[PDB]
Amino acid sequence: EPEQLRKLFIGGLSFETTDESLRSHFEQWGTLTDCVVMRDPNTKRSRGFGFVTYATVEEVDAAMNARPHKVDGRVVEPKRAVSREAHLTVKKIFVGGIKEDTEEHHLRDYFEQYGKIEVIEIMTDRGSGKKRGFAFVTFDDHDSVDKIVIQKYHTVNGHNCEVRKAL
Repeated sequence: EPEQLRKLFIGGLSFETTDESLRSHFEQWGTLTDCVVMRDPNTKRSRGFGFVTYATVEEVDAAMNARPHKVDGRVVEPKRAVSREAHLTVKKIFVGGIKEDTEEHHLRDYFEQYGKIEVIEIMTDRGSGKKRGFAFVTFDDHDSVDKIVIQKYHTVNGHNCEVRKAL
C-alpha cells in the first residue's frame, strides 16, 4: 500500500525510452499509477532512468519476477524505491535474534520464499562453537533482500528477528 513500496527505480534506460514506452512495457505486470522517464530539464535528453509506480506491491513483485527486462532493446535495472534511506544493493542480509536454537533449515524454510538462497551462515562462537544468535543469508538476487528488509517483522523459529542488509 504505501506508494514508496509500489515504486520501482528503473536505471539503464535506453535514451529512446519514453514515459509511454516505459509505461507500455511495465503495464504488462500490473496497473501503473505513475511512470516517468527522468529527462534533463533543459535539453530534455533522457537521464537514462525513470520510475514506475504499480497499483500494488504484488504487481511490483510480478515486475521483479519478470526480470531481466529488455525495454526498447535495452536490459534495464529495476530496483524497489528506498523504504530505508540512494540504494544499498546487497544480496546479503544479517538476521539477528535467532538465539542458540535456530538452525539452517529454519532460515532456509523462511527466507527461500523471498528468493534463491545461496548461502546460509549461522554464526557460532570461534572458540566454543556455540551459536551466537545471528546469521547471514545470501541470495542470488538483491530483490530478495529488498523485499525482506522492508518487512516490519520477521518470525523464524518463533523468534522475532531483526533483519538488516549486510554490507
